[PDB]
Amino acid sequence: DSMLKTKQSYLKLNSVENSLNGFSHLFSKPLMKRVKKLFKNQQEFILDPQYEADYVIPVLPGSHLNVKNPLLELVKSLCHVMLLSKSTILEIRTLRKELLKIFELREFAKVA
Amino acid sequence: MYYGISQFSEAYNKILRNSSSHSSCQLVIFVSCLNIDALCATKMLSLLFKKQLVQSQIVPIFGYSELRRHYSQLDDNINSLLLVGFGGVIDLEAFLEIDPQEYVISFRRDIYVLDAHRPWNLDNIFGSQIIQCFDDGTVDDTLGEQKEAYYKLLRKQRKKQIHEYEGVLEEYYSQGTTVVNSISAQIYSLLSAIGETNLSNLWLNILGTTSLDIAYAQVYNRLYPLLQDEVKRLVKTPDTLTLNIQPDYYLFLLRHSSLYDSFYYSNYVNAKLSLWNENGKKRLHKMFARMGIPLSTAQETWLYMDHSIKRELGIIFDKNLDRYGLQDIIRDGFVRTLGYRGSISASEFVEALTALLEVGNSAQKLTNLRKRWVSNFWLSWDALDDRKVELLNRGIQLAQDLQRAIFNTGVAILEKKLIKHLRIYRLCVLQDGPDLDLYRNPLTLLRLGNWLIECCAESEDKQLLPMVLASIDENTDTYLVAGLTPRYPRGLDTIHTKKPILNNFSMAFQQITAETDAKVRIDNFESSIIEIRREDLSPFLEKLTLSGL
Repeated sequence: DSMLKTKQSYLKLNSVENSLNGFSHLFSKPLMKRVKKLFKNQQEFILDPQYEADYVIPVLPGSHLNVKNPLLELVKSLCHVMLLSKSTILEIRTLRKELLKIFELREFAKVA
Repeated sequence: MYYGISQFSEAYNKILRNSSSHSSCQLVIFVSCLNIDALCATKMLSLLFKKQLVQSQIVPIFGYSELRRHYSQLDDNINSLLLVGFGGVIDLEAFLEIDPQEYVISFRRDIYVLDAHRPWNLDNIFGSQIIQCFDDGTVDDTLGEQKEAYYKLLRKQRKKQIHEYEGVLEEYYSQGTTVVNSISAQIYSLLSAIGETNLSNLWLNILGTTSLDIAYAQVYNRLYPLLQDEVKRLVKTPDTLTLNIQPDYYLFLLRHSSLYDSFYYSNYVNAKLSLWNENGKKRLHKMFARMGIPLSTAQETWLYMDHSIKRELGIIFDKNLDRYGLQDIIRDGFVRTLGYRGSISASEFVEALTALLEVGNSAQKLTNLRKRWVSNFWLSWDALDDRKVELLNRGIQLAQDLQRAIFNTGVAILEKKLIKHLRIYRLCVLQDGPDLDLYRNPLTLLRLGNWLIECCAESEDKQLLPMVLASIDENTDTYLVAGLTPRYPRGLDTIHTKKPILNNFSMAFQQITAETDAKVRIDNFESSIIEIRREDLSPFLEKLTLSGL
């Protein structure tokens, strides 16, 4: 929805294309707060016995990745889908670094 | 108590009546590995049982799983079994599913548990006849009230007595783990009562007692006069053997390293003078200049060090240490000399033994590490006899190397300020660094923690908080977490020593693991040392923060 809004605004105004440039500015802070809340809740309710139902990793044919923290893969997918822009790469990289700063990880780690 | 101080001999006699045979092995001893006092007691028992030609076997064990498996392996032929260095704090019968009716005939077997930890399982004594221990003089006087409640707990208004008994039992429990007496001291008391004392036994008793100087100085100070009096009661010929009371200092290998390094690596001097930054080195140089020993002279071996200064070192220290406030470094120790070999002190010998234990030579790798540890224990045991000295010079040089490594890691920790000050307990994690593979040894981790807690105590902070230390073993992807008790400054009076500081980390860990399905492995004989998962460390940590310590 944000991408549609920014493209519509750019069109109404008239390897860079200002149709999309500047779309992550709409939801960065709410995303940061939501990621913080998710991390806190996962930290609190991961080793509980009755709350272990929703943290079970699904298994599907062709899967080969053994992973531990589901929130890491959530944010990794949410950032890799963003990283397909090929024109707003710097903004996406800055957002990815800010998200990774919530975890105690670094920018170029293999786990990230 | 089961076996009081005056009954030891009688129990010993029973052993003979059940073990003294011609062609049958009827005695097996299990020893708490990675412990010096247990090693000394085992050596004394081995000499005793080699005197009367009683056949025996010595088996090192590391974890409770090994204890259970080895006991399951044993045959009914073994009449007598010894458990030195552990077993006091847990109920063996529940652990070992012992049926008294299976071993009635009574006294089919006999298991003698000999441990020093003061909080011990009350049911283990007041419930079972098969299991028996040597009390140090605690059940008679301390437990005069708990035994009544246990005996009573072993018309509708009678629930008050049951409630009172339950409350008394709960009050007795929920106590921290401490040590109040020495196994080698108890064994030497038995030897003195029997009449087989000699110089080797006295030396082993001295080693066993002085092994506690780092952590249980109160016990050491309570026990020292007995050793002094016993040594008093008991031409340089190439076969002489001398045990004397010479002044000694809290110094690291004074007679085997240079005096400069001796002052540099000493934990007490480090704590008092802050040698991790440059002002400490400046103060040390001021100290040396004011004493008057040249910097080039102080950096030579103790053998070639100047004879006159070696003679007047006592007066130099007495006149110079007061200004810097190190007048607590001077104490009285034991020195052993044999012929023309040289002089060794008890502190130096125990440091050499500890370092030789440390360094020498998933589940599969853990088993390999544990068998390496038992092999190191056997090599350290072999190093005891007087016929080997290349197994002691190597230990001394390894002690020097290990102390260097510990200092190099601690200075980096104190630079980085990794010690996070929480509301209840301090915390520090060695996430990354050099030579971190050395710290897979719990005894090395305890050495590092002892230095850290001494440094923390020697400060202006007025907070006594437990410290948690953790490491990394990248091959297994597991954290090795050890809980550490706070310590008072060594220069303190006895009025503020009403009770030693207890350790609640074992209770906290067991409660958290019993109420939450964490992936830990609590099997070490030290109940305050656990192995936890890298992903499981944190939630666990918050749990420990939220649980009543």
